[PDB]
Amino acid sequence: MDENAIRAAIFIQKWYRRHQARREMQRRCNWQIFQNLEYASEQDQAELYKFFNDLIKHMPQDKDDLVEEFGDIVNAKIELPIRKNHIDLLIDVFRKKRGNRLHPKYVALILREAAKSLKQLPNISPVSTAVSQQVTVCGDLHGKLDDLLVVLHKNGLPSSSNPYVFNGDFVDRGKRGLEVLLLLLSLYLAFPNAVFLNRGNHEDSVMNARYGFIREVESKYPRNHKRILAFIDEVYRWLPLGSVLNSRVLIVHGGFSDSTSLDLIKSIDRGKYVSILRPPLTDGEPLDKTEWQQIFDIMWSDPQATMGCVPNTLRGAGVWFGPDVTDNFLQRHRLSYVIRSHECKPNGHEFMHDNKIITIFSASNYYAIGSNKGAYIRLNNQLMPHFVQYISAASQTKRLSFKQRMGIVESSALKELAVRMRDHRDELEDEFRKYDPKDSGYISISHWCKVMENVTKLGLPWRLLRDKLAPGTDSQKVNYNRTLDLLDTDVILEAEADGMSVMDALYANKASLVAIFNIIDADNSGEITLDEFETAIDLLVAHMPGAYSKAEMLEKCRMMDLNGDGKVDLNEFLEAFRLSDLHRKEQ
Amino acid sequence: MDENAIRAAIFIQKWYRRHQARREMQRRCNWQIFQNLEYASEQDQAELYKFFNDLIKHMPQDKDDLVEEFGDIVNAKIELPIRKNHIDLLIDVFRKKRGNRLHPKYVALILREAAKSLKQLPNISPVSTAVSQQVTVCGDLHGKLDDLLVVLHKNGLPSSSNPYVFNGDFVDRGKRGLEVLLLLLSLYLAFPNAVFLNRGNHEDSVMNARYGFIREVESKYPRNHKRILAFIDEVYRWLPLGSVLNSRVLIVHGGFSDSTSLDLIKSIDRGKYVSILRPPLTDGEPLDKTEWQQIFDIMWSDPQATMGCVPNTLRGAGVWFGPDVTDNFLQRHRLSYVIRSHECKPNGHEFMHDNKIITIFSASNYYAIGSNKGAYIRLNNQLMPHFVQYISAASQTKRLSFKQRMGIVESSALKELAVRMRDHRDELEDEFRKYDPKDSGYISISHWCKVMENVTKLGLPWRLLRDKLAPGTDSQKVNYNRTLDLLDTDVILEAEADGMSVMDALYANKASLVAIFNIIDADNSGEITLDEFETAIDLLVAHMPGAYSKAEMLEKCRMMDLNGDGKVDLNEFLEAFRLSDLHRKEQ
Amino acid sequence: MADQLTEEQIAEFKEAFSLFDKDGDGTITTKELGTVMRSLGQNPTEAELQDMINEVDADGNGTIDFPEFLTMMARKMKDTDSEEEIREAFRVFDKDGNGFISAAELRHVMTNLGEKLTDEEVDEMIREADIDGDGQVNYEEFVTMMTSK
Amino acid sequence: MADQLTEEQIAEFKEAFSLFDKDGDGTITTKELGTVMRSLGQNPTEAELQDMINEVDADGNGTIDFPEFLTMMARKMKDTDSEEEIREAFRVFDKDGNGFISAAELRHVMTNLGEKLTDEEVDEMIREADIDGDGQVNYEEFVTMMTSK
Ligand SMILES: [Ca+2]
Ligand SMILES: [Ca+2]
Ligand SMILES: [Ca+2]
Ligand SMILES: [Ca+2]
Ligand SMILES: [Ca+2]
Ligand SMILES: [Ca+2]
Ligand SMILES: [Ca+2]
Ligand SMILES: [Ca+2]
Ligand SMILES: [Ca+2]
Ligand SMILES: [Ca+2]
Ligand SMILES: [Ca+2]
Ligand SMILES: [Ca+2]
Ligand SMILES: [Fe+3]
Ligand SMILES: [Fe+3]
Ligand SMILES: [Zn+2]
Ligand SMILES: [Zn+2]
Repeated sequence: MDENAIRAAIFIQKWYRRHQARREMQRRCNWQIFQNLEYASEQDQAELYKFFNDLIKHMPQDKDDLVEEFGDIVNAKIELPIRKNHIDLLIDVFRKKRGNRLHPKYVALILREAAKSLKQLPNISPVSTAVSQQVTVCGDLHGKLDDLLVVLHKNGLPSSSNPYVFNGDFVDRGKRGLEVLLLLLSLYLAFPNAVFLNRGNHEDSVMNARYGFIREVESKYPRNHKRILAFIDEVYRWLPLGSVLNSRVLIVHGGFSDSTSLDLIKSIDRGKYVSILRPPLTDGEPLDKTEWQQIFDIMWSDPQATMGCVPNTLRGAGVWFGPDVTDNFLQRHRLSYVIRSHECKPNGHEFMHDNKIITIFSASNYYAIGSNKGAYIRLNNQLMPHFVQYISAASQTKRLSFKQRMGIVESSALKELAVRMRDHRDELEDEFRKYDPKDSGYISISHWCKVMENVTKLGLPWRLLRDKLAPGTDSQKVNYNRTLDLLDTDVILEAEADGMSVMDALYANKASLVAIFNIIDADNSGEITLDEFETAIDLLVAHMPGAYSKAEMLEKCRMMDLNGDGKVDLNEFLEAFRLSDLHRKEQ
Repeated sequence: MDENAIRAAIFIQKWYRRHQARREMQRRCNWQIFQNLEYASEQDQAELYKFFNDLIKHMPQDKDDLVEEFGDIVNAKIELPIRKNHIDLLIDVFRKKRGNRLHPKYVALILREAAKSLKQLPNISPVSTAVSQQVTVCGDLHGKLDDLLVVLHKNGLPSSSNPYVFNGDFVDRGKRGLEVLLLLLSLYLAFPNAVFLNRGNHEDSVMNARYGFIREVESKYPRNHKRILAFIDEVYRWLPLGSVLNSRVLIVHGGFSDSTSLDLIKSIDRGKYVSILRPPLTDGEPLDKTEWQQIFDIMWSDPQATMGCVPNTLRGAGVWFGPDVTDNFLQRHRLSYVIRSHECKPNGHEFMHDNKIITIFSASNYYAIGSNKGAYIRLNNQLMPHFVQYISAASQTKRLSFKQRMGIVESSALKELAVRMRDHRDELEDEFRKYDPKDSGYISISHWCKVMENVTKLGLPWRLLRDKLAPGTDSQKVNYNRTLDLLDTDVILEAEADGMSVMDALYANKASLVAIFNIIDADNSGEITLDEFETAIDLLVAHMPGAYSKAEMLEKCRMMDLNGDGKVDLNEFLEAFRLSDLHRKEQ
Repeated sequence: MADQLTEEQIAEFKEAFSLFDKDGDGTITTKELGTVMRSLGQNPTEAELQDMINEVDADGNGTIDFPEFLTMMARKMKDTDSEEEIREAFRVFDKDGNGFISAAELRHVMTNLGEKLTDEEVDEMIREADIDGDGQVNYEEFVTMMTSK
Repeated sequence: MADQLTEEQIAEFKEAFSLFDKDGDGTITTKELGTVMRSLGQNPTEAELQDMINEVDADGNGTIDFPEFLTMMARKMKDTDSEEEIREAFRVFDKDGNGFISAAELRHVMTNLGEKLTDEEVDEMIREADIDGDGQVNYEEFVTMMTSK
């Protein structure tokens, strides 16, 4: 042995050190604030309702023209409101090797709805991780439906707690590009607040003709290919240019140049450029070279190790930017790093420019079998990249399963409640047996709620929380035995996983004030800022005649802080508003 | 010394051996047949006019709509018949760095004439080296006007004795693509029988939009760019697909595949495919996949070392073909090798598949300065490739000069005449002094012709040959002193070089019977074939009612052979017809 | 002796030394290596540790201080070092010896090495490490997951 | 001795030997090397050839047969062989020593080496060899034109 045992032990311990450094910080991002805010919600209501008397005033305040295709269409009804079941139905329909063609009317409806929804979006979509505490970024797919299915199986379906970012190149060089595009649009429609789409260089009619996407569309739909391409043109026109993560990380497809400015980009009209390589010039005016150059650079640029900026000779489009250009861009735009995708890597990811540039690629076997692997980035609240590599297979694609997974935020609030409710478990069971002398284990909803409210006075909307504190309950009686098991065994509480009970917890606290907090959080820093509070007050006092007095804003801003650290967390703000409204409606 | 001297001597001698092996064969390709045919022309007329009596019967037998541009147009008049002076004027106009924009009407005229002339050409242009005894093949240019100018300076201007072959990709990835295209069209119009153009993959409107050629056209001509592009579309539509050299060597841009057949290609209508990537489908009928696949394969294929045929994944278009596919193609089409161009090489040329595939590239510095060199292929009558490498420079482009060079065929006929006329030089000078007693050196055209005809009875049209046998002669008197110097000094005869006297020699012998011989030379083998003669007789006896009797054809076919080897050279046929016509007109 | 190393590597090697030297006296004792072996789930005991603490010592005494530890690991890194430690780590991770680290062996390692992970966390780690979709971590995936993060 | 070579190289080496052995007796004489030196435009005479024919002989007699020629050239090709012959050829081609072979030196070589080329042929050869457009053949262009064709 000698060398072997000691070296193996030290290597395993070095891996353990990084594993712990990640895990403890991940759990600390929630638990230490969640315990304090739960203590606030349970006790500080007593101090809150004293000042509630003075703060009553303001704190509570065209058309279908398609034709029938041949005998290869399968029946899959799709309605205007996209939900989860539509997503699973589309996944099952597209997964089949034979007979995977849905009706043209549904494709047209999906494309029209996607274009209409994308029309209202701004040029750059801001993304915040206050609620989710995590974010996922995916690279180029190029019609590889197997890679998308593998990613969805590994990381779970998109949700408010699991946002997804796609960096373009959804089509071309793939046998299932249309299916990938339709699935992405369906996911975006089903989860508008969790799916972000960025435009790539391959999302072009000229690019489609060059790589034969129009031929694939014609082969799939020989009768209605023209209409489908016309609808896809609007989606290509209305695709957003990029996204920014917490005002620190910029996500773009190609890159940037020395003259690239985000201020000019935020003012560019996306509607004019249906095609980037060949602008339509429908308005009858000469093309603006300055405005088009920004889009061309951000779509076609690639990084280089050599200093200076030179035009990209290999691709014939875009420019090569060195580390100095990246440093100047980051200094000018006050950014940390940049995630991009465009060039294929053997491992699916690569660090460049002393880690100021991150390249992500998600299409496996881009050139040949085993040529390269696909990867995606998982980022926490502190925005540290984590790369997971995968290889897709055609045989295993039929055995995959997809779920919406369990939220990180919910994983702490329920656990702390279960831990702290153990002190009254015996009294709860005694009162249940008082209301249920036969110890059958079933009592009515009102009786159960009254019992546990009398045992632990909290005043929470226990009827909505019934779905969380009593799985399998009926509409007539509540199984309090499982409620006691939750206090006796944390395994039963944790085994909920994905479920329909999530909306019950979303009703409490997480109102539109969640988006209000993101609106008032200008710097995107954690637990707001007093400077942000005073800046918001300075325009909220005189923005409209119906505005309240400054002294009223100051008192409510000071009240929003519960633990007394001088800052107000998003959940702290939600809990303060929830307690205020609860006391207002109960008094 | 020791090693150094001996090794240097043997290496120099090895180079000398190849140099001699090339040079002696090059001179033997002409001189040994030319001497025999000249002896025939001078003596066998005596035997010919005996049978001339029996063979008298058959042996002698829309619109302008352009607009004015801004203040950058230079004056350069161009007329419908393109000549050499137009070529030099265009070369001088395009060579200027500033002020190189000609009038739009001339560009439109050139494009319209080029399209009209290319419309009549077949899909595959047959090329024969019977007259020129040499051929030049050029690769991709991609708008590099400097490379084209360097090639023209090194190899000379195109002519009937110096044919030129271009393998497509004249535009895109260049700052002077329009100038290169206009120059190529002008050269083709000026020399229709010496310039052959093949269509490439970059000659596409989609390709132009992808690589920004339309933007270059718009920048050059902001007012008439649309009309210029519309005219260029017709030229792109009517470009020939390829050429075949002596029915042995096939020249294509991309390559071929396992299912590629020349018989199908020769029947494809070029007019339908204005654009290859995005066919227009103007006729209102579905696209024929089988017909389009042949063009797509011959335009986008690339060779591979691995056996078998697989689709080209790297380019996304075309297929990769191995040595077995090349061998099968050569066996099926009975070809020797194939010249192609498409992929860039560091040396500008590369041998692949045990030398069955030859790749030629002519654009230097394709990716960066010093990345690669440009090259072109020189082939003799036996079709052995010879590669000359060059590097273009912007500073030296203004010092280049262009000439039409001196023909190989003419270099032997004049030399043998001068050598064999030395035996009567003294008598010629004596008769000149008899007609010019003062020995002034000038006598009239009639007197001079009569004098040298009496000294050497040949009966040739000496008046037309005056331009060759007496440089600097006047319209009134002929300088016989220079004629005597030609016999005394071969340097004066050889110093003619390029000149206007070429047409005088082209009038004799080289009539349309030159093309007639190529028509009757089915197998493209040298000095015809008796099998070809009988095959031609077998349909020329009964093809039309005005045809002559078979016995008349047999006698004339036997008479066309002069030296008695059983075969008839092109020049032998021309000389026989010339002697027959001369005796007919003199008797 | 230690001249062959630089401060950049010594920064991690001092942590590696303190991994065994937990008591802080400045030299590794037999109990200190035994508790590390037990934490890693290893069998060897006094019958092997007594000879080890003197054979890998290169000094001649029954304890290992920082210079003595650095000396032997320096002799190791001067030679070929990369493959053998990784193979030993994979072997100790792979209890069954089938060449594929399943969920059960990984869970046994983590609970023995010091964690108290649940079934879902182990499944998530397995599915993240399982690049090829087989469901078990092979040698290449184990190396990738160890050298990553 | 000759075992290190194969028939493929011997095919060219026999022609190289017969280049000097013009009389056909089977062994190179002093006059045979002298006439080759004169054909190449080289100065050396008896004062050097007499010592050469014995020093590069490796046998001890005043003539060089095929095995003796093959022996020394085999000793040469076993060692580094490529650069020195090319440098010597460029040096003898470059009479002026300026590093650029002009038309005059090339013409002098060709007329001395055995050709009777005219001015136009020499100009054509120069313009074909002149890759970079300078007008004179440098070392790289000379090597390319020698190894080509
Ligand atoms: Ca803040
Ligand atoms: Ca706080
Ligand atoms: Ca023939
Ligand atoms: Ca003959
Ligand atoms: Ca110790
Ligand atoms: Ca010790
Ligand atoms: Ca195992
Ligand atoms: Ca695996
Ligand atoms: Ca001899
Ligand atoms: Ca000897
Ligand atoms: Ca020189
Ligand atoms: Ca030079
Ligand atoms: Fe891409
Ligand atoms: Fe090309
Ligand atoms: Zn891309
Ligand atoms: Zn090409």
